[PDB]
Formats: sequence, C-alpha cells, structure tokens
Amino acid sequence: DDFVAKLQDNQRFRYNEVMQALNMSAALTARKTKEFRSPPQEQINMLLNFKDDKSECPCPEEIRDQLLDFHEDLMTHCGIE
Amino acid sequence: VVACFRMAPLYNLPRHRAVNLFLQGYEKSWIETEEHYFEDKLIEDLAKPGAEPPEEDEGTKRVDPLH
Repeated sequence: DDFVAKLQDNQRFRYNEVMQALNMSAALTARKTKEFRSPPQEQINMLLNFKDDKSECPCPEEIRDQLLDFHEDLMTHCGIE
Repeated sequence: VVACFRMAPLYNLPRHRAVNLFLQGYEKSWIETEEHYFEDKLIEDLAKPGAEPPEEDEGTKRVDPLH
C-alpha cells in the first residue's frame, strides 16, 4: 500500500525534474523518458532492482531500505533465517 | 507523436492496479530469486533412525522415514 505510493510520488518528482531538464538536450530526453515510455510492468520490474549492486534502478536509498527491511522481516516470518 | 510517446505512466495509474503490478513484480523479482539450501539437512534428518533401539520395537529394525 504505502510502498507503491512512495514509489509513485518519487517517480512524479523525477518526471518533473526530467521535464525541467529536457530543454538542455533533446537527445538526453530520449533515454531519460525511455523509462516513462516503457510498459508499466517493465517500469515496475526495472524499478524493483534494489537487490544486488547493479543500481540501475532510479530509486531513493531510503525507499530501497524500506523494501530491504520488509523483505528481511518476511524471511524471518517464513523461517528462512 | 504525443499519443505514441505518452502512454500511461505508473503514477497516473490507480492505486490498486499499481499494487497488483507491484505484487507480481516483487514475486518474480525477489521471491523466486531467493534461494536457500535445505536438501542435505532434510535428507540427513530423514535418514536418522531416531532412538529406535531405546524405543519398544520387539522386532526387526524399523524402516527409516526416508525408506
């Protein structure tokens, strides 16, 4: 519930930044809005890459930490310590 | 041009649709990729005759759970 709301707010803020910065270079806009032009399933799949150290996901570290803590709590509840 | 480029972003989508997409993505990205090794421990535990001679048997050695 709240994880996706925070993700959507962050995505809106990033999109606003990309609109503010698009006028600098048109070629920049192409791969900067590739994310927003991808299908929604791909968008959320590629935003859910906090695992490992690839760090290609454009997501805040605190937002990553919330999911990394929930995933540890879920493993503890599932008994996969 | 505009219609081709600007398809529905995530933030435009309603809350419940985004939640369902997050559930599917979280599943296939984290839950499936999560790996823990238990096969050797489980087989070793199942292959142990547990206190059978102390237990009342009055017969041949009872088959182990793996058996």
